Amino acid sequence: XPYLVYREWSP
Amino acid sequence: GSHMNEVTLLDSRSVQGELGWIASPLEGGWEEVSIMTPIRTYQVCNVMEPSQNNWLRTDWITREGAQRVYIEIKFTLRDCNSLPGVMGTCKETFNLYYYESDNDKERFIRENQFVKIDTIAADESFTQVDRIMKLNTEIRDVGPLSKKGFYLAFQDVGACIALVSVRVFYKKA
Ligand SMILES: [Cl-]
Repeated sequence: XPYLVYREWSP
Repeated sequence: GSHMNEVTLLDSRSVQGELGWIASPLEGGWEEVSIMTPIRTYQVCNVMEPSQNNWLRTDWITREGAQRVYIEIKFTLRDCNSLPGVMGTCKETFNLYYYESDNDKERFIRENQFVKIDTIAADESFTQVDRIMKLNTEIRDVGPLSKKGFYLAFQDVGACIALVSVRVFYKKA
């Protein structure tokens, strides 16, 4: 249950 | 530093280098996130939930004839300062493991069979690839190797990490 995801970081 | 004197054993960015990775737990821990020239990354960010121990391992990698292999990891993460309101146990590192095996289809490697190479952290060295991603680069080596091949593993214990690429090679004589 990823708090942030790096793609920049987003919820 | 060129392919003329290094033999690649694993390149996560290549066609057959993406298939074979196993996440433990299968879901809720390390999860694939494509990022794009699409790149298959593995990420985990359970900074709110307690007692995390998430594992990710490769498939069997032959060492060919190498007595020593080199592991180059490109990644990025979030400092716990960057994330207000996280658990007091927020981590900013992760652990790199390996397990030598003559068998190419191990289906029950435990935490205690894996040997820790080092703790990986976002440090001073990095790389830069419409936009540009700035990613920490770390390289580690292990040896002497003796078995036909080996497995690599990565452990998360409560950090917010994105494994963008993993490269494994050795140096010609
Ligand atoms: Cl990866």
